[PDB]
Amino acid sequence: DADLAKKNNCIACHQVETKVVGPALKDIAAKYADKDDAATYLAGKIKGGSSGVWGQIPMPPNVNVSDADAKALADWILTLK
Ligand code: HEC
Repeated sequence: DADLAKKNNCIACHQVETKVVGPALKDIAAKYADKDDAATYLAGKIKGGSSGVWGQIPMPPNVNVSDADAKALADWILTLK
């Protein structure tokens, strides 16, 4: 899989097992979006950006993509296992 997050930017710094700027996807998803529907929870951090939640560089305010194309991603993020 992997295509929308790459077509936009999510993957630009979020791989599946490895990471470049921030944390990888297999983790960001298994880190907080691995319990309940955190997808709706952490949805506040994705756009809220991060500063000292991980340790990497501070990510800018990027939610997912645009209107719906953005949500279509949050789905593939909860199914990266
Ligand atoms: C490089 C320019 C990035 C792109 C493109 C995207 N993200 Fe990112 N993200 C990046 C970094 C360096 C970090 C770590 C910040 C830190 O605290 O050290 C992150 C982190 C996240 C997180 C974690 C939020 C948290 O739990 O505090 C999420 C949920 C996240 N990023 C989501 C996300 C999405 C959905 C992106 C595509 C729209 C995306 N990121 C792109 C760097 C980069």
